[PDB]
Amino acid sequence: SSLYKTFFKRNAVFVGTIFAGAFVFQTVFDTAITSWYENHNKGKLWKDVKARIAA
Amino acid sequence: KSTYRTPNFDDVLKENNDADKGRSYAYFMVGAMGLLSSAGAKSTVETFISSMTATADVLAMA
Amino acid sequence: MAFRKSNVYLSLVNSYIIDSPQPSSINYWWNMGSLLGLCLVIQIVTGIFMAMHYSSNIELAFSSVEHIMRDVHNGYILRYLHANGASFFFMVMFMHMAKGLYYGSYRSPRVTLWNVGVIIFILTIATAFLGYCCVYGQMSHWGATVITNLFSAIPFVGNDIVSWLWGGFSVSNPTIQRFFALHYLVPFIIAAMVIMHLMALHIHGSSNPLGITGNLDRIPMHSYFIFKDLVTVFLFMLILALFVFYSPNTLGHPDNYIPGNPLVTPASIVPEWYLLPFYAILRSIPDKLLGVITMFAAILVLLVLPFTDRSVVRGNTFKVLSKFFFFIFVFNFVLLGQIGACHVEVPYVLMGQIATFIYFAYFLIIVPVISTIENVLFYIGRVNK
Amino acid sequence: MAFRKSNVYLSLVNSYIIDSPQPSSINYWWNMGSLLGLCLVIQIVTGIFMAMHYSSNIELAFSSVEHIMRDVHNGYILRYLHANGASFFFMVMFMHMAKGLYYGSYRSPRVTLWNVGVIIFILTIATAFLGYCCVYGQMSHWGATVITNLFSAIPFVGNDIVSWLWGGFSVSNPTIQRFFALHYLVPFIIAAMVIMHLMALHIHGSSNPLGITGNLDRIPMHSYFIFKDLVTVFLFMLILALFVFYSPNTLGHPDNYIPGNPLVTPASIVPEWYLLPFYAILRSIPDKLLGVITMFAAILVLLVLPFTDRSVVRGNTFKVLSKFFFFIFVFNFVLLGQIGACHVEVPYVLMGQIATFIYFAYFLIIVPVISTIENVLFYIGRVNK
Amino acid sequence: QSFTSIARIGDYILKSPVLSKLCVPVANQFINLAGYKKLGLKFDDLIAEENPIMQTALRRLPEDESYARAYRIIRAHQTELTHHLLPRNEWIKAQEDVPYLLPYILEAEAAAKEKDELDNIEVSK
Amino acid sequence: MTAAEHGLHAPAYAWSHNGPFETFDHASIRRGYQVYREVCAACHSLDRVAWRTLVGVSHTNEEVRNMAEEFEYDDEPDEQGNPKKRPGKLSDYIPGPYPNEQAARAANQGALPPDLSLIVKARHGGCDYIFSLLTGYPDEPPAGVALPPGSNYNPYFPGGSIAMARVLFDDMVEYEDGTPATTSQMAKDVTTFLNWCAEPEHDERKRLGLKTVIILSSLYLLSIWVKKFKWAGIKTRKFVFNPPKP
Amino acid sequence: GPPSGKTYMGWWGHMGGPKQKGITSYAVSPYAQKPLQGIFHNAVFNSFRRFKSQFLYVLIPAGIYWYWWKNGNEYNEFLYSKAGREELERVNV
Ligand SMILES: CCCCCCCCCCC(=O)OC[C@H](COP(=O)(O)OC[C@H](O)COP(=O)(O)OC[C@@H](COC(=O)CC)OC(=O)CCC)OC(=O)CCC
Ligand SMILES: CCCCCCCCCCC(=O)OC[C@H](COP(=O)(O)OC[C@H](O)COP(=O)(O)OC[C@@H](COC(=O)CC)OC(=O)CCC)OC(=O)CCC
Ligand SMILES: CCCCCCCCCCCCCCCCCC(=O)OC[C@H](COP(=O)(O)OCCN)OC(=O)CCCCCCCCCCCCC
Ligand SMILES: CCCCCCCCCCCCCCCCCC(=O)OC[C@H](COP(=O)(O)OCCN)OC(=O)CCCCCCCCCCCCC
Ligand code: HEM
Ligand code: HEM
Ligand code: HEM
Ligand code: HEM
Ligand code: HEM
Ligand SMILES: CCCCCCCCCCCCCCC(=O)O[C@H](COC(=O)CCCCCCCCCCCC)COP(=O)(O)O
Ligand SMILES: CCCCCCCCCCCCCCCCCC(=O)O[C@H](COC(=O)CCCCCC)COP(=O)(O)OCCN
Ligand SMILES: CCCCCCCCCCCCCC(=O)O[C@H](COC(=O)CCCCCCCCCCC)COP(=O)(O)O
Ligand SMILES: C/C=C(C)/C=C/C=C/[C@H](OC)[C@@H](C)[C@@H](OC)[C@@H](C)CCc1oc2c(O)c(OC)cc(OC)c2c(=O)c1C
Ligand SMILES: C/C=C(C)/C=C/C=C/[C@H](OC)[C@@H](C)[C@@H](OC)[C@@H](C)CCc1oc2c(O)c(OC)cc(OC)c2c(=O)c1C
Ligand SMILES: OC[C@H]1O[C@@](CO)(O[C@H]2O[C@H](CO)[C@@H](O)[C@H](O)[C@H]2O)[C@@H](O)[C@@H]1O
Repeated sequence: SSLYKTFFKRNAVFVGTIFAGAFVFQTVFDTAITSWYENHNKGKLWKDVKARIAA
Repeated sequence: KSTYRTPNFDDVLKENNDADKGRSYAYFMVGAMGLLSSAGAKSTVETFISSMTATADVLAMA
Repeated sequence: MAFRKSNVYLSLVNSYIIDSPQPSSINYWWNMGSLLGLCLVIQIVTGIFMAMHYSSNIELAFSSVEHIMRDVHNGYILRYLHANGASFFFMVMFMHMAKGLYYGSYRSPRVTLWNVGVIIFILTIATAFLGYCCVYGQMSHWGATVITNLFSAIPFVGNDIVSWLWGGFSVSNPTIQRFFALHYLVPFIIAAMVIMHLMALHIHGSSNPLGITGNLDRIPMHSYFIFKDLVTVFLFMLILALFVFYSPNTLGHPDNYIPGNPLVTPASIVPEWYLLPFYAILRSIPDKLLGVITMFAAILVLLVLPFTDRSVVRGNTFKVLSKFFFFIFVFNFVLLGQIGACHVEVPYVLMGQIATFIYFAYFLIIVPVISTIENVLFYIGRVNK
Repeated sequence: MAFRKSNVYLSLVNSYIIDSPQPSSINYWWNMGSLLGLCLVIQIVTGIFMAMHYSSNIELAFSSVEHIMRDVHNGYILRYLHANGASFFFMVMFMHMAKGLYYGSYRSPRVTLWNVGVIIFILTIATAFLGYCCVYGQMSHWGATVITNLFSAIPFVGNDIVSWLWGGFSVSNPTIQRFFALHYLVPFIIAAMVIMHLMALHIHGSSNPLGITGNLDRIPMHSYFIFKDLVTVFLFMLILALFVFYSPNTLGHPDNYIPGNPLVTPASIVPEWYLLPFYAILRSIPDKLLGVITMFAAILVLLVLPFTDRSVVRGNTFKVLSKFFFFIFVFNFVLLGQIGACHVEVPYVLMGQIATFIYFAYFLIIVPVISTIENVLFYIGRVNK
Repeated sequence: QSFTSIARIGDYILKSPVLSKLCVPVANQFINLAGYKKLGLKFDDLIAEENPIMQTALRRLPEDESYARAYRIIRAHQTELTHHLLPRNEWIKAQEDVPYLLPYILEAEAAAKEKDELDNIEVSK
Repeated sequence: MTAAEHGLHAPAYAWSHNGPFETFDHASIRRGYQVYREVCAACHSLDRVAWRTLVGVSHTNEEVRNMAEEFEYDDEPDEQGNPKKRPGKLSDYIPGPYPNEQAARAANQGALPPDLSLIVKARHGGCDYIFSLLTGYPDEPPAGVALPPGSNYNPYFPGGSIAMARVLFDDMVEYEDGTPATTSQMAKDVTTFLNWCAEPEHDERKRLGLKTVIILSSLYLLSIWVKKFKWAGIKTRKFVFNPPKP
Repeated sequence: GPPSGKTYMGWWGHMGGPKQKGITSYAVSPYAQKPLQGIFHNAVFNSFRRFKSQFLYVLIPAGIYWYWWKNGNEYNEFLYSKAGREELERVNV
């Protein structure tokens, strides 16, 4: 796959990059999951209920 | 049978279209397994370490 | 030579985990050992971290586990990992042992390997017992009570041993505090025993699914098996994760969510699932003394297998009759567990008694009879006169 | 082959304790090792048994140790053995280390042996510290505070680590409970390191007082050294019994018989005797960070000896200048300990700073200069050219 | 169980027309169900070898058959690891499933038995 | 065991929190607290639940602060050593109705109303059982069943004879959000609140579970692919035998 | 190093097997093989091979035990229902 070659060229990914990628993955993955999770539970969360209770 | 006549590996070998097809796939697979293992390991280490931080019941700012 | 071979410490790692010659054909059933190592580590690590927020005093025990569940960051993960981890530890040990039964792993020259294993099984069960007591729920109190009393069946000194174990007139403060002390100790003894297990495994190497010598075609542990084990490590983690986060209490008993009460034994009392078969065995004998003996003998009989198997070949792979009875045994073991989960009632009592006999008869009668028959069958099925 | 050599388990016992070829001339100083093994076992066994009656809760700790002292049958013997046993462990360890410096046990091919030893020394000190904290006397509390605060010197993350070690705003419940959990854990880590220590010792064997090869005359470990070690074992037990039964609190501090008080550091505060020399080193530096670094460097500089000893012969046996400076080192260490017990006052502060300098100068300046000089003395004192 | 014992019982049955007509068919069925021939192994290749009698026997086995045994074993582990069976034309046929090692095993067993008896003979003065 | 002794099996209701991806309905938690305070609190404690845990879950900081300040707690004694009280705070635990077990049994004909902090996890059936029990009291026991003077019949309770009488009746409470307070609606609401008391980590547990299972599922498939690659040379290894010349 | 006992397994170069002669083996680099697609070609096709060959050895004992359980489970159910109290008084005490 040329998609791979353009970035690493027949070499395996090095540790530094692996670790660096792990850090990017944690942040991005967490946000995406929380986002999906909260949306799937719209109306049930406390922040949603707090908005309702206004009187 | 002469030892010089190598047996048939046709069904296993790929046509030389891209010799690096297997390599790239193999390296991406290893790379991703290492990326996710590293994220997982970091998360596990943090889970244990964080369990030693001030519990919910002792953070009282009286 | 390579530093991994010349260094005093690395050479040990190299011989056991890197250059170790494995039979080229060992299947996934041989991945259970590495899995048990993971379990032990999981159990120890989670236990130590929880130990930092736990109190053994009989009055603070239950609430301190509640404190870990509610106040400790990721505390519920630690507890569910530990608790569900214990269950997975037994399911994997049962498969590891069954793998041993099926492939004749207990046969010479691996008898010591098998015996040390039986030692590990006993220590593991005792450890699990001690750990469960530390929660101090209804099941904990009564489990501590019933199990310590097992020793009251010893003639003469019986009741003194029990008072000595309790440290008082009944399961109380000194009992829970020493049990937690002991719960912390044994995992380290098991580890020591695991090392001995591996030492015996190493002088003979692993066996294989064919039951014949693996000496003609070995492949290094490193890469092939290091990566093959990783496959099962991840599947084990995936399934344990499913239980830990999505169904953390289906393997336990709701009664252990009620603080222990010395005056009331719940009518809904039931031992932990992995102890159910042995519980059923004991329950089948209408005699106190004979009951504990038979239950303990149920574990010790595993030691007789190297001598009751008369087969001239190792393993069940090419043996129709042995394969059939091996599954009878396995399924009889599950039924013994289901019987254990039932009440002492008419159909169930006789079934348990019958299943208990089938359990012992397998080692003492069926195996030696069937193996002898198969030896002759293999002979007359080819030789002319 | 004899069963002791053929069996997988006994062969290890045989190579380390029975047929191990020992240099015929090793003297009683080579008996400290076995004595340290005895110390570890004494600590572990007495500790486990006390753990059975202990409560790590900060509100219950001190009283639980009093409960062991008064209510537990032979409980005062457990505590006095454990407590005095700790001091003896350190006195024997200091002699073990001193023996090493003197006879050049740290040099090639035994550096790995020495480095593991330095590791063990650190672990033991941390263990003893954690243990002292579990009593929760006045010295316990403040010791915990000072020592955990040692880490606040780390730039940026400093105060964060302390908060994490404490598990709160100050040394409190979370701290004492985790310290007990870790106190139980480290001794098993030490046991494991001791195995690594023995593994490194084994491939090269022990050295001897002559500092030369022992290969031309070895005698078996069994009988000879098994019975010689027994001599020191009984002596060790005799002296320890004298303290345990007749002077149980001589090596301790009265302030630790007072429950920890978070609002009052006694003016009579003094560290446990075995930590005084290191404490004196820290006090000698009028800077916080440099103070903790110098104190830690005091332990790490032991790793430098293999390289700063320029001598062509191993040991001080035949070296006048080295023998002399070695004792300057020993008494300087003792003096550093004495300064440690004194108040931060005029004569003492300078003495401590100079003694601290001598302590470091020994490894970095004296040893290399003296060894070089002696190399040339041995040469010109006989070579006629 | 010793092969001498197996043979004694087996010969007895094999000589008896009544037992032979009754058992052998069941035994033939058993061996086909066993499936080792589908892996390319002969029964004698299945005997656990980690014991002195088998080591003696395998030592005495002629060079050529020994090389043949080694091949069947290696080929079997490979086939088994791939989770396949060998093509039918490579399966050991009943005619080929010969007890080649058995005579060496019986010989070794008889020698050890005699040695054991001689080591424990009593004397009558 | 007879049906009566077993107790009637509790049916499976559609709790909005049943499912790997579902959080609790917080509006139901908030409503449940009210039912607990106005109907259950008089006999049942919630000892393991601290006020501060309601904040950000079912009430605001202010609402909880005010709720807690309605109760008294033992304060530190004055300068003279005499005992003194103080209004509760966020760090305190929801106060129980009785000073001790004896007072509790006295107010309940010898029976002891259990603490409900873990009731959902301390009983087979969980929410379904609690809900079924609260809404399962018939007007009269079945024909032939003699009820112990002081007892109440409920099919879901093992034995059928329970010391607690039916307490939920239509509109005995007036929900703040205008929700019709029917018995079953109130039963649904407290049970939801009681489940939160027992498993306050629920919502966060499931969120991390989704993360953990996606990572591990991926890791698992990845490991298989990688394994197959490292074994490809062995898996396809070919052997040929040429009987050596003697 | 001390002399330890002999076993049936050695190490690389002296494993403990018979002498090997006449066997030739061949292999190909994993890097030269078709990027793994044998997960859904010769794994799902050859699937249920290990099944239909062994399932009987598992299914018959499984079925035997399941039947015995269901049979005894139903007998218990009857024994504890109204219709079974007569037979219950008998078989029990
Ligand atoms: C409740 C607590 C449970 C905790 C335990 C969790 C771990 C379970 C371990 C499972 C086990 O030991 O089963 C082993 C049997 C023997 O199998 P075998 O003869 O050696 O394999 C031939 C392979 O297909 C070779 O094939 P492969 O090329 O190595 O890939 C194999 C397969 C392995 O999958 C696994 O994870 C193994 C279970 O990967 C896949 O294709 C799966 C894709 C979804 O595998 C089976 O037959 C499984 C049925 C029992
Ligand atoms: C301190 C609190 C905790 C420690 C408690 C344990 C104390 C043990 C540590 C002491 C130690 O290691 O001392 C070593 C020195 C070196 O000694 P060496 O050169 O090798 O010996 C030649 C032997 O006399 C040969 O003679 P022997 O035939 O072996 O008998 C020796 C002697 C041994 O006494 C001991 O207990 C050993 C110390 O027995 C006696 O006759 C005298 C009985 C009092 O022994 C000495 O004499 C010390 C000299 C300063
Ligand atoms: C104290 C004593 C304790 C011991 C008790 C036993 C432990 C309890 C049992 C738990 C699970 C263990 C299952 C049996 C262990 C694995 C068996 C095994 O090794 O099977 C190998 C077999 C086929 O492999 P082959 O190599 O023989 O194939 C021939 C290739 N030429 O593979 C097969 O035949 C397929 C495997 C079918 C497994 C089905 C297991 C049913 C278990 C019930 C699960 C319990 C949950 C309630
Ligand atoms: C972190 C730093 C760690 C290091 C700290 C060191 C702390 C000091 C340790 C305390 C005890 C000191 C032990 C002395 C060290 C070993 C002594 C030794 O080995 O002496 C050998 C010497 C004569 O031995 P030879 O082998 O050379 O004889 C050859 C005959 N041809 O024989 C002699 O010299 C005579 C024996 C000398 C006795 C030692 C007296 C010092 C006692 C200290 C008192 C403790 C105060 C509380
Ligand atoms: C903490 C528990 C245990 C650990 C860590 C452990 C670990 C291992 C390991 C790493 C292996 C080699 C790979 C494998 O076959 O899985 C092994 C093999 C073996 N173990 Fe265990 N084991 C444990 C308990 C037991 C028990 C309880 C028994 C027996 C009652 C047992 C019997 C065996 C046998 C017989 C083998 C050889 C299998 C063969 O090669 O055919 N083990 N074990
Ligand atoms: C082989 C390893 C171990 C096994 C099989 C084991 C098993 C158990 C079991 C079954 C329980 C009760 C689980 C529950 O229902 O809550 C338990 C509880 C506990 N264990 Fe362990 N344990 C092991 C190691 C450890 C270690 C090394 C420690 C100590 C450092 C430890 C500390 C505890 C604590 C604190 C509890 C109480 C909290 C809880 O209930 O989980 N365990 N253990
Ligand atoms: C619990 C801790 C320790 C134990 C149980 C232990 C045990 C032993 C044993 C049994 C020996 C052989 C006999 C002897 O020379 O006394 C030995 C040798 C040795 N140990 Fe240790 N040791 C410990 C700590 C240390 C420490 C802290 C150091 C150094 C910082 C150290 C340095 C050495 C050296 C260098 C030798 C070789 C001496 C020679 O043969 O000349 N050990 N030890
Ligand atoms: C092996 C090295 C060990 C050392 C150097 C050591 C050292 C110490 C020290 C210095 C104290 C304080 C003594 C006092 O002044 O009262 C202590 C206390 C204690 N240790 Fe250890 N200990 C060790 C191992 C253990 C082990 C394995 C346990 C097991 C849990 C243990 C349990 C305790 C307990 C419960 C106390 C408090 C009671 C007391 O004051 O003695 N120790 N330890
Ligand atoms: C809607 C508010 C209430 C809830 C959610 C509730 C819930 C419960 C639950 C789940 C049980 C456990 C039954 C079991 O063992 O399975 C119980 C028992 C009990 N409750 Fe309540 N209850 C409420 C109100 C009351 C009231 C107002 C009183 C006091 C007059 C009361 C008195 C009791 C008693 C005495 C028991 C003992 C039952 C026995 O062991 O027989 N409850 N309740
Ligand atoms: C007590 C036992 C517990 C666990 C037993 C399981 C044994 C497997 C350990 C895995 C180590 C893999 C190292 C590979 C290596 O060094 O080869 C290195 C390559 O390493 C890699 O490519 C990194 C891949 C990512 C490894 C995944 C980490 C595993 C997650 C840990 C979970 C285990 C608890 C040599 O590579 P090369 O041969 O091509 O030159
Ligand atoms: C952290 C651990 C450090 C390293 C651990 C190794 C240290 C070994 C210390 C243990 C000394 C005790 C050894 C006693 C065993 C000698 C007898 C023996 O091995 O007989 C074994 C059988 O042993 C057993 O069944 C039980 C094992 C005992 C488990 C002990 C807890 C016979 O084995 P054998 O050597 O005779 O094999 C050839 C004969 N065909
Ligand atoms: C010491 C071993 C304990 C690990 C047992 C694994 C069983 C499955 C549950 C794991 C959950 C623990 C943490 C968690 O909840 O993280 C969750 C993510 O978990 C994973 O990715 C788990 C995959 C496991 C990979 C582990 C690599 C091996 C461990 C190396 C340690 C040095 C949540 O992450 P987060 O707190 O959001 O950052
Ligand atoms: C200080 C250390 C001590 C005292 C160690 C003791 C170790 C004992 C044995 O391990 C070797 C023992 C755990 C092991 O027996 C072989 C198990 C299979 C016991 C099985 C077992 O469990 C029960 C249980 O869990 C219960 O829970 C609520 C209740 C129980 O009855 C009502 C039982 C029970 O009736 C039996 C037989
Ligand atoms: C979870 C585990 C943790 C955090 C472990 C930390 C370990 C740290 C070090 O061990 C390696 C440390 C113990 C070691 O430093 C090298 C010692 C020599 C420290 C010496 C030491 O003792 C004191 C002491 O004992 C006191 O008692 C009343 C009081 C003290 O001041 C008043 C001191 C003190 O001022 C110093 C420097
Ligand atoms: O505590 C309630 C009280 O009611 C009695 C009255 O005879 O029982 C009847 O009424 C109850 C409340 O409606 C029912 O729960 C019960 O099933 C019914 O028989 C007393 O028995 C009971 O103490």
